[PDB]
Amino acid sequence: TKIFAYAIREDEKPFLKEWEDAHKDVEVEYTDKLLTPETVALAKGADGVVVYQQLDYIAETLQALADNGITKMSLRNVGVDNIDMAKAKELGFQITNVPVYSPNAIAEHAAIQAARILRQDKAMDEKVARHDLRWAPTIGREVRDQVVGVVGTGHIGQVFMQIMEGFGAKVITYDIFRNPELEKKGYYVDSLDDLYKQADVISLHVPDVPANVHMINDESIAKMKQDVVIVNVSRGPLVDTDAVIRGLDSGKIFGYAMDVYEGEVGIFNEDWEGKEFPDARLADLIARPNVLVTPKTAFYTTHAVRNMVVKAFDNNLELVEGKEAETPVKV
Amino acid sequence: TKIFAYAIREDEKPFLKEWEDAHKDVEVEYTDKLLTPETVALAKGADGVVVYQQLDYIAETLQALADNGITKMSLRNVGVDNIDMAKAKELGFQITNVPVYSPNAIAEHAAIQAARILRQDKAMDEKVARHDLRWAPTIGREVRDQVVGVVGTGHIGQVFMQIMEGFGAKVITYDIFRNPELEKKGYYVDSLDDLYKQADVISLHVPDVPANVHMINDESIAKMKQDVVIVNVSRGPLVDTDAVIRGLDSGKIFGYAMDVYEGEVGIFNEDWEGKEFPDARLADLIARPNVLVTPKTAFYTTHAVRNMVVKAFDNNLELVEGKEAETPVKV
Repeated sequence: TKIFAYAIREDEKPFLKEWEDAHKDVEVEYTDKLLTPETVALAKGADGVVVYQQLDYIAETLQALADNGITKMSLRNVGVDNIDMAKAKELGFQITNVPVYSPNAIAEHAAIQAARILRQDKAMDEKVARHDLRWAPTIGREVRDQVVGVVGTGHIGQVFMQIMEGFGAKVITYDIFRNPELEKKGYYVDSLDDLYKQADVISLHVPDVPANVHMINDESIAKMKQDVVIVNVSRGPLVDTDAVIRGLDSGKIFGYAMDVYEGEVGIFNEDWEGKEFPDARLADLIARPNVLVTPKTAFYTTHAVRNMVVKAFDNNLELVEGKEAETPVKV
Repeated sequence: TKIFAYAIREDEKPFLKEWEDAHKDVEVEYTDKLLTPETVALAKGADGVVVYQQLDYIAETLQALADNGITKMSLRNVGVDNIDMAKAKELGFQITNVPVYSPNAIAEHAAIQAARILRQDKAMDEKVARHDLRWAPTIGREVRDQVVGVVGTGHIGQVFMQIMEGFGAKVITYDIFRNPELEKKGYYVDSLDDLYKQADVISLHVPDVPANVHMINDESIAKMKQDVVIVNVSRGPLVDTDAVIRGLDSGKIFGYAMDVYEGEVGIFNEDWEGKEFPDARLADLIARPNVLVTPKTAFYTTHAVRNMVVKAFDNNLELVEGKEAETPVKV
């Protein structure tokens, strides 16, 4: 039994070893290269492949794999949108993914960034790096003094609620779908506008379905509290970036933490150092003293990455052994 | 009744307003100037003064206060080492301070810095600032994946324990005088050596007493776990700075958060920007990617500052009205 992996990172190696040590009867080989029509031959002789990439799984690429005896493909990540599904089904592909790996990775990133914005930690760091070691007038706002509003009460939103309550903050929440247990405990406000009215901090944990696109805009920022702190580690399109920049410029919004950005595709996770930066608006946000930009790294922890590796291999071995996959994808 | 205050900052004004509104019978006036022999005159007519400064309260300054009818002095801060006590006693002075203002201020700073070092947030920020938006290989460590060791279980230590537990970390502690409830709950280890062997994160919440001088040193760091994260928002002298630098340089210590620094007095809380910096070791610590230096700002939050203002005014009013002051200083 053999499994070939693509796009393996240094940081994924320890977990690959851990899976190997637990499945000594299975041969595992890999490369750091992406899966293309040219790299498909590296899989020749394997029973299935483990992949992870933004580079599309094109028809050509799926054909190259089929031609090399591969019809079992297990993704380490969540999204299956860059796969030619027609071709895959044409070829009899069985595809799996890793939908869940660490809600805490994302919730912790949201909490840390929110707490830093409240503290004015970046303003302090910029002063200190320039050797202005005066603390005043860069005063912090304690997490425990805030009313924290959580938009979306799924797995990630609930871990964020737990972290904020650990700090002693008052936590309130809004979701169009009401978890009965959270409702019993009294976490839910009567409306989204009610959350905007009450919250000092707002963190988004909902999908960007059509109704949520640009939910953060001129009109909702005008409803929010003075000195509101906005956090978005969920999806780019949730936020009208120009509206948040107007809120920052006007002083209505105290700060903004963004791990996602409408316009991120082809920019985030690329090295622009020494090159001309593609997006002036993003470059400006990066440099603001009250904005924290990260390039969609909320997922990127060792707990998460271990689960992305181990779960994908487990699923791939399942396909190979004719066992029911744990987290199958619909092809 | 009249109370005159010195060295009033812009951030303290809101809380001085709040104290006034609750004590409409008292007249309050202030200056942003420090209290000196010549500014002492500003308090003539007042019954008490409210102060906060590093500039010594010399025999001349106390004499001049007494000459303007003031022998009742209320500090908004903690420290009383810059007071000429022999003269104060001679002049019949009554003095108060504010020893407690917000444990959370300090505990939250420790928790935020710790989380940041674990995440490698500063290394990511530096890449993003240079326009390298690739997340790998700057992988984060979740707080919930750590064993967090808390040295000192007084009020601050206990808030830090609460925050870290809210993240889902395992919390262990050490205190020479165990809190009975924490003891019940099994938090304590029997020796610092046990805490060092077990902890991924160590945060110091103990005073600067003789037995704790240079408690973090080459020997204790050799006992610590590989990739230990060290946090000190307590007192400079707890830590042998060069021993931490050696641990950082060897890669033993994953990162260090310091809000205090042996030999920081005269350097911290001064502006050296565009000027010559007096400490090359500190300049290097400020600029390391896995070190977060803050200039004794753990106290500096709106909750803390509000309490420094209000408790100072309360204590002065008590002196003035002949009541037993809440937190008097032995003169």
